[PDB]
Amino acid sequence: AREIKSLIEDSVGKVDVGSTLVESAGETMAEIVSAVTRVTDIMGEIASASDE
Amino acid sequence: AREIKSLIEDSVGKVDVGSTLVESAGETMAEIVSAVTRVTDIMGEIASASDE
Amino acid sequence: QLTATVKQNAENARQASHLALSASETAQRGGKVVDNVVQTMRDISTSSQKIA
Repeated sequence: AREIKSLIEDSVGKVDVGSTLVESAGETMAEIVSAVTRVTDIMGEIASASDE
Repeated sequence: AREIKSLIEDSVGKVDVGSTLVESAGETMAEIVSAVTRVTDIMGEIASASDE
Repeated sequence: QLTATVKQNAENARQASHLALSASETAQRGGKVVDNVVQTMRDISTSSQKIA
């Protein structure tokens, strides 16, 4: 029983560390979704400006 | 012990299915690394075309 | 010569917008998958807590 408890504590640790990596992956999406979206708007300005 | 097996067997079901969500997210990075990379390559043409 | 570059610059702008816009769709879809994995860690952590 105590042996399994050590595995749960170690397993929960990987979840906490794994969650940080998962949450960190979500933060990058906020930058990618915000950077690529802004870049997409720049193309509209350059494309619209190029038409002028 | 029967209650633990109900959670261990149920936990593995979430880790396996949950892992697919992580692997699925990894495939999105390939599209971002492949799509945004081409934009960076085409970005040079926009800047190069502007230089002309 | 300037008119020729306008089409190239304008073409690369629209082509880059398609890849940039498409790169954002896959990014948003990846974020939703990451959000689902966040809840999975809470379930695994909560489930692991019950086992403990």
